[PDB]
Amino acid sequence: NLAPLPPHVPEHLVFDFDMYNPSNLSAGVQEAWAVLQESNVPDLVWTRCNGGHWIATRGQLIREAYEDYRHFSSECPFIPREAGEAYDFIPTSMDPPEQRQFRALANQVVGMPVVDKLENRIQELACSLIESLRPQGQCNFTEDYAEPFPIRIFMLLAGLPEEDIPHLKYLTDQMTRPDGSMTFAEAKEALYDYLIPIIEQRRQKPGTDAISIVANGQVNGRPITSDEAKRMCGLLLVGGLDTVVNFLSFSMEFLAKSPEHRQELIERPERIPAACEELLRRFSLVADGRILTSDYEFHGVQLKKGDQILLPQMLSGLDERENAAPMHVDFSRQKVSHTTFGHGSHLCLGQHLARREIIVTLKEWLTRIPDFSIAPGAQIQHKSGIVSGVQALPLVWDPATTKAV
Ligand code: HEM
Ligand SMILES: CC1(C)[C@@H]2CC[C@@]1(C)C(=O)C2
Ligand SMILES: [K+]
Repeated sequence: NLAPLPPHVPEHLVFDFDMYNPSNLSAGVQEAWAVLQESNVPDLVWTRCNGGHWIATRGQLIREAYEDYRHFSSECPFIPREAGEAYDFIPTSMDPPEQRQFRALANQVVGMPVVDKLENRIQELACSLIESLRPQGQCNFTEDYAEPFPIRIFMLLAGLPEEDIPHLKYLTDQMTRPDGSMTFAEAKEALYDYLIPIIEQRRQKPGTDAISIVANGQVNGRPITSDEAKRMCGLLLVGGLDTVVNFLSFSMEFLAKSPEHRQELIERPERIPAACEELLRRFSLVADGRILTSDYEFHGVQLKKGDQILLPQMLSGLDERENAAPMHVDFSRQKVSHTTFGHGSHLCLGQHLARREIIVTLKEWLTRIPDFSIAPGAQIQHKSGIVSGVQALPLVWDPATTKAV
């Protein structure tokens, strides 16, 4: 359904891309979004889909807009507008300087020093899950590893019950890839309703789990409010439950389809961190955006106050102007340019946890299960949204080719 073209938008800038159901999704979600970078598409276009909004298609524009928070506000960061308007997570819905006190508090719970302390725990959980799968000769990778590995690490960090995972994971997905059974507001309210009594319990108490630390943090010379805590904790849960979870599946699908790349890392382990970075570029997966605070001419295009602009983090590293042969995976790529973790003041706080989870997975998977493939005749289906994902990833292998460590 196409929203009527607003009178300020020139007809030659129209390109009706649907971010929740892109036309060429069957080729792969990154491929479907990369259609925006074909020779027929300008660098700044208007889609009539999803209520109508701008899209910037190039790394240069995406970086520029994410630096200019004065014009491009994070107050309404999701499309469609009703989702962006309800969106009140902290720190993302705030801009500088207000945002910074909350970023600093979130860094106490997910920052590099926290991640470094978690090294053995992350290692143990990967090794144990993978060893349990190893002799079986098959798995449903999404449910058998991609979900429980990062999610259980997050639930440990947050001190939340593993039994709550199915419910919380379903709710988070409604905010990024809704199935239509819940509104954005309904899903967010349910997440908040879950967190409210937990936060009340952990406030004015000495817990050192992530929720306790957030709930007892001091911001702006006073205790954080219950409401501020809930808005932060909800965002941490969405990050924990719907980011790495999807990325691992894109990466493992690629490795299943590309034996030469598996061989590269099995036989050259110190290449894994570089490989991680290249996969983060090639299988980038996030796309949110901003709202115009004022009428503004941007690269000759008249943007109106209140217009939404989608600034897909996914697209910068896929841009030929940032990386030659962008769809090729080259673990020896000379400069790996991307904005996979975002750009500007909102740059991902979870990035260190993410990289550790990815690197540990690559090393510990290929050590035990060096040779695997997609189940014969399976068609892998992707799904698109604020965060994109893989519907299912059935893998098979000969257990005789595996190694118990
Ligand atoms: C592959 C993994 C991940 C990717 C690709 C990713 C991507 C991103 C992106 C693109 C942004 C900026 C969004 C914007 O500017 O509107 C962001 C912000 C953020 N991420 Fe990550 N993320 C990942 C993992 C995580 C994890 C594991 C957590 C927490 C456990 C997390 C927590 C956050 C938080 C709290 C912000 C908000 C920062 C702010 O607004 O100041 N992320 N992430
Ligand atoms: C865009 C994001 C990946 C970033 C962290 C979780 C997410 C869905 C947000 O709402 C901000
Ligand atoms: K909002």
